Amino acid sequence: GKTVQSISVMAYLAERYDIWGPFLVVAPASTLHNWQQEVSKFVPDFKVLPYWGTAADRKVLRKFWDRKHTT
DNA sequence: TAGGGAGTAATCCCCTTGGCGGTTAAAACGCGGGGGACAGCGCGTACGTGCGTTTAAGCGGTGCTAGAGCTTGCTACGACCAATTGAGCGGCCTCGGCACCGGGATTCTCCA
Ligand SMILES: Nc1ncnc2c1ncn2[C@@H]1O[C@H](COP(=O)(O)OP(=O)(O)O)[C@@H](O)[C@H]1O
Ligand SMILES: [Mg+2]
Repeated sequence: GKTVQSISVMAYLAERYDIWGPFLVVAPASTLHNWQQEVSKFVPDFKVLPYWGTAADRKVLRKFWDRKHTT
C-alpha cells in the first residue's frame, strides 16, 4: 500500500505540525474516485476537494481555495 | 551515431448539435366593411418641334516659362535587437442601474 503510507505522512504533518495542507494529490483519472474513497477511509478528518468535472464545476470548486493561509 | 520527426492509437477535456416536453404566446384563420387602389374623363398648359439668329466652341498656329521629372550627394532616422518594467489583459467580486410589474392618471381616438 503506497497510497496509505503517503496518506499517513499528511496525517503526521497534521498531527505533529498542525499542517492541514493545502495538500495536492495528482493521480491518473481512473484513480481519482478510488483515492478519494481511500483517503476518506484512512483519514476521516481530511476534507477532500474532488477537483474534477466540466469547467463550470471546477470553477465552482475553486471557490474553496484559500490563498490567505499557507498552513 | 544520435536526435528528433513520422506514424498511430489510446486517453480525456471541451462544445456544438440534436431530442423531449410544455406551454404559451404569437402565428394562422375568418369576415365584415371601408377606403384606397384604379380606371375613366376633361382641360389646359406646358413641352417638343420648327425656323431665323448669334454666338462662341473648336481647330490651326505662335510664343513663352513654369514645373514635372530625373540625377546626385549625404545624413538623418527608423529598422533592428538585447535588456528592463509597467501598462493592460484575464480572472474575481458586488452593488446599483434599469427593467419589469401593477395599478391610478392623462391622452387620443371616434362616433354621435
Ligand atoms: N495498513 C493497511 N490496512 C488495511 N488495508 C491496507 C493497508 N495498507 C494497504 N491496504 C489495502 O491495500 C489495497 C491496495 O493498496 P494500494 O495502496 O491501493 O496499492 P497501490 O500501492 O497500488 O496504491 C487497498 O485496498 C488498501 O485498503
Ligand atoms: Mg496507488
